[PDB]
Amino acid sequence: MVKSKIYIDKIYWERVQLFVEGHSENLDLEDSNFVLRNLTETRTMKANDVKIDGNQFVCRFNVAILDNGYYLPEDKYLLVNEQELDYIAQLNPDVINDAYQNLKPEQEEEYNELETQNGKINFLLQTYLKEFRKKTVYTVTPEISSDVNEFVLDVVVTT
Repeated sequence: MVKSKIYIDKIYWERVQLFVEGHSENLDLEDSNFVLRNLTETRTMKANDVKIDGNQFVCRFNVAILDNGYYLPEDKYLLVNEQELDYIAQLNPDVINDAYQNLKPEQEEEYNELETQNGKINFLLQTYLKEFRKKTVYTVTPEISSDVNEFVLDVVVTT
């Protein structure tokens, strides 16, 4: 009934392993290839593992080694299923709700002063930020990139 689509249902980390759970609508995943692709499409990194159960998928990316034993480079990445077409993963609203349900008290107090839909969405996605310290700080934060109108992972490296 709906156009072929890929959705992200949940994002979480097990230390340096990034997991993305989701599902497709009107799209067989049997010959799918899930990748992170940067905004300019000059770099594509395949998932280290993909498990498919019917229309459900779970992707694992070992972010510490995706670049030939080094960490995923600083960039903005889309999650793409590369089949007959390239299907860019869409965020399921569940991800937004889960962020809201897990706000901490100080976060909740700041969130409650927000007045715009876009501000609320941006705030909630930013609570997913994951930071590694090795002093180099490596942060991975999801967002809706307004320019290309897509969910992305923003990877930023700081000293």
